[PDB]
Parts: sequence; structure tokens; C-alpha cells
Amino acid sequence: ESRKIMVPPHRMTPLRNSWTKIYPPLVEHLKLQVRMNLKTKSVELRTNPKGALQKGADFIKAFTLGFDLDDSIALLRLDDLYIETFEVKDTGDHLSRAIGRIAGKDGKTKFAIENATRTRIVLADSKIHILGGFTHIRMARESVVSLILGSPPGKVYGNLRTVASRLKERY
RNA sequence: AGAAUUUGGACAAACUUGGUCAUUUAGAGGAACUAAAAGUCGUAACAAGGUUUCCGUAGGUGAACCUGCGGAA
Repeated sequence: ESRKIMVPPHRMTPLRNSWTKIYPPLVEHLKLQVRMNLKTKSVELRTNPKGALQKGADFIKAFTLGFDLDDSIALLRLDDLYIETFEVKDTGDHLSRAIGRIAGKDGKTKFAIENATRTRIVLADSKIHILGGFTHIRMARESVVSLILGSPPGKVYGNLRTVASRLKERY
């Protein structure tokens, strides 16, 4: 029993140079066997005779999606971690500057929402992936959807301050 | 045609000398109207929203990396 994760040709060279830190938790912590098909540009994970294949698939799928090495190791460990993918889909007007509104100047809005909601976000052209806990993904996604659908920067930043406080608060 | 006697002298800028119009009074009076300001400390209020990871190309190049431009997720 096996899984195949297709590595796109824009995350291929980081996979090869950081490959030597990717396969050791895949081959001794997880006890899988791992091959990298250079023909199909894919990663194959097979099970030996001696429920972790989905964990390894999510590990390399996070790296495939665009999350860094330590972020992917954080997904491989830390059972309470999830990752949500969505396109914008809500062109000059709407597509070419809603993503500029998520980013901001030097990505400071994305950095602010990452630190406020304790997720971390990779923003493609229009493909947003979010790695966090369940409630953390909920709040980061609500704020990202907010500032692609139109909200004032004061409103989204006040909501970010408030969500940081209430997510870290007991009671 | 010069020159002065002129040949006759109309013309005449500047100087005396009464009224008209505009303005200054050295200024001083009169008797009207209108106006008259007592309140620590108050800001930077003032403003837009292209990040990650590759790929090509031009330049700066230890051909590494950076920057600009063009694409991909």
C-alpha cells in the first residue's frame, strides 16, 4: 500500500536540496519506504511489513504545497495540526489586487495575520494554504476571506488584535 | 541769400492782477454718530495596499547572490 504525491516544477529544486532532511523522519521515525520518481516528478511512499502512510503523505504534501521544511516537520509531528487549501475565486480588478490586499507592502498583512492567528499562510498567485489548529485556521480563514471580500484595514487589524488575545486566553 | 537798418507789424512763451473747480489745513475749535474682546490646554491629526517558491532574460557579475522585466503555482 502506497501513495503518490506529484511535485510541481516550481517546488522541485528545494525538495532536492532539502531532501536529506525530509526522508530521515520518513524512513526511521515513520517506518515507510520512500522513492522519488524522477520520471513522473513524484514521490512514492510504500509500506513495508516491518496508520502513518497518511502522515507521511501529508508531510510531503505540505512541502509540495509550499510550506517550508520545519513547518512540514511541525505537520508531521503535532497531531492537532491541520492545513486548509482554497483558491480565491470570490483579472485586473478582483484577482490582481485582492491578493495584493492579502499580502500588503512587503507581505506585512500576511505576517500580521500569521502572528495574530497562530497559523502560517503560504500565498500563491490565488491559492491560499493555511497551516494551524482548527480554530486557528477558522480565524485566519475568516480574516483572509474578509480582506478579499472588502473590509477596512482598521476593522481587520482590530479583529486581528482581538483574535490573538481571545485565542491565547483561558476562559 | 546772408548781415543790420526793419518797410509796416498781425503773433507772442515768461511777470503783475479779480472770480470758478478739486486738495491739503500749521492746525485749533464745535457737536454728532458708530465701533471697542477676559478664556490653561487640543493632536500630527493628514494617507495607499503584491508576499512565498521556482523559471527565463538583461545588468551588477566571487556565474553565488541582488535588482529590473517576462512567466509558473
